[PDB]
Amino acid sequence: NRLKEKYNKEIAPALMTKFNYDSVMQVPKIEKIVINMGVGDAVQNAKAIDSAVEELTFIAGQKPVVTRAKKSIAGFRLREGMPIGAKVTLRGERMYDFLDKLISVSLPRVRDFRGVSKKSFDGRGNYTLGIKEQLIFPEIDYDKVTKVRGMDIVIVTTANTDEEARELLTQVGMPFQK
Amino acid sequence: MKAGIHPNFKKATVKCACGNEFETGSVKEEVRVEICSECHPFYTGR
Amino acid sequence: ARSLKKGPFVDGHLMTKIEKLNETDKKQVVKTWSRRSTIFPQFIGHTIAVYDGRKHVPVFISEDMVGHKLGEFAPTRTYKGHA
Amino acid sequence: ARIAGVDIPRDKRVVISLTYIFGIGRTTAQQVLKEAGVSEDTRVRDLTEEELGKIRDIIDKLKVEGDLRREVSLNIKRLIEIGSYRGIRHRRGLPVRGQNSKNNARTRKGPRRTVANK
RNA sequence: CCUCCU
RNA sequence: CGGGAAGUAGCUCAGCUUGGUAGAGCACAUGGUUUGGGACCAUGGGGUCGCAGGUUCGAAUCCUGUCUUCCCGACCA
RNA sequence: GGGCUACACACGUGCUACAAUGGACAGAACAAAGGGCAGCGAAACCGCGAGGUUAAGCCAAUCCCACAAAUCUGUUCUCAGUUCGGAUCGCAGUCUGCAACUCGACUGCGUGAAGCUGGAAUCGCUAGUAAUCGCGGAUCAGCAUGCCGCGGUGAAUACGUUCC
RNA sequence: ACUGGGGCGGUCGCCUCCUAAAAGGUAACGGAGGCGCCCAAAGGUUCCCUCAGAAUGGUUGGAAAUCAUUCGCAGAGUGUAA
Ligand SMILES: [K+]
Ligand SMILES: [K+]
Ligand SMILES: [Mg+2]
Ligand SMILES: [Mg+2]
Ligand SMILES: [Mg+2]
Ligand SMILES: [Mg+2]
Ligand SMILES: [Mg+2]
Ligand SMILES: [Mg+2]
Ligand SMILES: [Mg+2]
Ligand SMILES: [Mg+2]
Ligand SMILES: [Mg+2]
Ligand SMILES: [Mg+2]
Ligand SMILES: [Zn+2]
Repeated sequence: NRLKEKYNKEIAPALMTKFNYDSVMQVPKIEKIVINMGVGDAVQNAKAIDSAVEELTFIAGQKPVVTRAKKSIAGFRLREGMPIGAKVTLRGERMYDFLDKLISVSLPRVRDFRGVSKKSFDGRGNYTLGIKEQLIFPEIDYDKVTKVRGMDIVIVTTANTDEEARELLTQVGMPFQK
Repeated sequence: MKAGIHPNFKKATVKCACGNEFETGSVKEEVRVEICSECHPFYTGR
Repeated sequence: ARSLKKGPFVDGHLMTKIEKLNETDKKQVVKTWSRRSTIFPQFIGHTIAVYDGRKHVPVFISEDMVGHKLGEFAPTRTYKGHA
Repeated sequence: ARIAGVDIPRDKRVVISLTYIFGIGRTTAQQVLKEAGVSEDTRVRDLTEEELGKIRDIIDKLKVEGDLRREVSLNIKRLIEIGSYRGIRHRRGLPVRGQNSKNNARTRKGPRRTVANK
C-alpha cells in the first residue's frame, strides 16, 4: 500500500542521507506492530475476552491470540492460566495497511486529539501509544460496542536509538506533539 | 495466514467528506470517514 | 458586575499612591483599607497590604490578578476545620 | 452521526440531538440549524450528507468539547493559582457565589457525613 | 416505670 | 519445672476443624416517640483477628516462636 | 475595615422537583384588590435579553404600574434520569448604589448535580374550604421561596363518638 | 517396649539432610524436615523451545495482570520434604 511504497521510494533514501549510514542495510524500518488489549475484567466477566477478541479481530484484520496469566496474583484475583488479554502481531502488508489507517483516519477520530507524545520511546527506538477508545477504528461500529475499552499499540523498529526511530515515524504521517 | 480462522480482508477505499481518497486494506467494502489527516487541525495547523 | 458605562472602580487615595510610585521605579508596601478597589493593570509588581479586618495582609500583584478586587486576596474569616 | 467527535442520538430530532454536544444547548442548536437552513423537526438518521456537512462546518467555528473543557479548566485553575477567594472555594469544595454554607451546600460538599451531636 | 434540692 | 487451653469491635461471644465473606448480642451514634427521661420504633457506623516469623497467588483460619491470662500435674521414697 | 452571610454536622419552617392530568412551542381568552410625586412612567426607538435613551399622561373611578396565570384550542415530544428536573460552576452582561471581594438582584450563553413520589413517624383542612394558578402591598436605593392582602379554577368526605 | 531408676510426658514403620572424622557403615529421649500419595497426563515418543528478576516505554492498570524492547548461568522450574 501507499505507506510501504512511500517507505521504500522516499523515506529510506532520506534516512540514508540524514544519518549518513555506510550501507542501506543500516536504514531503520518498522519490523512489526503488536496490538495488545489487557482484559483484567475477564476475571469477573467471562464474555469480556470474547468481546475484546471480536473488536481486535476487525481492527487488526487477523484473529488475535488470547494471552493467559503467567502467575497467580491475589491482589487482582488472578490465577495462573486465566485468559486476561489478547494480542495480535502485524507484519508486512497487514502492518502497513493498519499503520496507514491508524495515522490517516483513526488518530484524527481520537476525542480532543492534540498529537501523540514524543516521550513514549523505550530508549532503544521502539514506540508505544495507548489508545483509549476502540470507536476510533473505522471497522468498529458505534452501536455494536457495549463495553468501551482501549489498547496498546507497539511499533517495533530496527532503529537502535530513539532519534532514528523518531525520524522514521515523523517521515510517516504520524502526528507527533508540537 | 491459516485459512478459515481469520476474517475476510480486502480492498477498502477510505473517503474523507473533506475530499481526500486512498485505498487501504480493511474488512468494510466502502469506508466513509467524516475526518482524516488532511482535514484534522493538529495535522493541518490552526 | 459593575456597569461598563461607569467603568472599573478604584479609590482615589489608593490609585494616587500607586501612580505616585509609578512616577519613578519605586516599589513600597502600600498599606490600605480599600478592599473594594479593583486591581488596575498599572498595579502589577507592587505589594499592596490589604486590610482583612484585623491586619494588613501583603498581596504581591500579578497579571492574572488584574480585574479582581484587592479584597479577593485577603480573606476575612479564619477556618481550619471542625475537630 | 458523529459531529465534533461525538456520536449524537440518531432517533431524536436535530435541535435536541445537537445539544448532546458539550457547548451546545437549545438556543445554540436552533441558531446553527437556522444558519445551516436545516429543519428542526428532521431526525438525525434522516439527514443528508449535504446537511451534515453544513452543520459540521458551523460547529467547527464554535468552541465545543475539549477546546471548551480546557478553557473552563484553566479559568478555574487560574483562580486557584492566584489564590483568589473563589479559588479557595473551588479547592475546598464549598459555594463560590456567596451561597450560605450553614445549610444546603450539598452539591459542592457532596453527601452527608454525620458526626455525634452534644 | 420514673419525674433532683431549696 | 512438665502438659494443656484460650487471646477476634467498648464488653461478652461465634467463625478456626474444610484458606478466598470479618460476624452476633449488648453497647455506641443519628432520627422518631415523650413535657422530659426510661422503655419502644426506624436508620447507621465501628475491628483486620495478641505480637513476630513462616507456608501459600492469597492466612482470623495451616506451621513455628514469643508474650499475656487461665487450667491440670509434680508421684515411690 | 471586618463580622452578624463562618460550616464536620443536627432540627424547625418553606420553595422547586421527581414528569405525559406532563414538557416545549403557537393561537384565543376570563380577574380582584392594591400602589404612584420626584413618585408611577405609557408610546416610540435601540438591545437576543436584563435593560437603555427619550418622553406622553397622571398628586389619579381620568394617566401609569399592568403583562393576569392556571384554563381552552392546535402542533411536537412518546416514558428516557429524558425535550423531566434546574442545583452547581465557567464566561459575558444589566441595574441600583460613593462602593456589590467578603456579601445584591436580575439577564444571555455554556454547564446540566441530586431527584423515579420519600423509614420510623408526623401536619393542615368540613366549602368557595382544601388543592392549585397568578396579582398587589408594607419595609425598601437595591434585595422576599418570608409576611400581609387580592381574585381565578375548584374537590373529596363526615357512618359515627369507641379510642388518641 | 524404649526410658540416664520407674511412673507420667514423648516415641515405635518408611524417606531426605546434618551430626558422620573427604569409600561404605556408624550411636544418643542429638539437630532439622517429610511420607502412608498424586498424575489417564504430571506416562511413552517425535518435533520445537528457554527460565527468575530488573530497567524503559504503554489505555483502563496499581508495587504487581497482559504487550514491547534490552540486560539476564539460571538468581527459575522440576506434582510433593530434602
Ligand atoms: K541418672
Ligand atoms: K506428549
Ligand atoms: Mg445570600
Ligand atoms: Mg441573623
Ligand atoms: Mg426543561
Ligand atoms: Mg370547623
Ligand atoms: Mg422593594
Ligand atoms: Mg520398661
Ligand atoms: Mg525417666
Ligand atoms: Mg504414656
Ligand atoms: Mg571416613
Ligand atoms: Mg562416608
Ligand atoms: Zn481529510
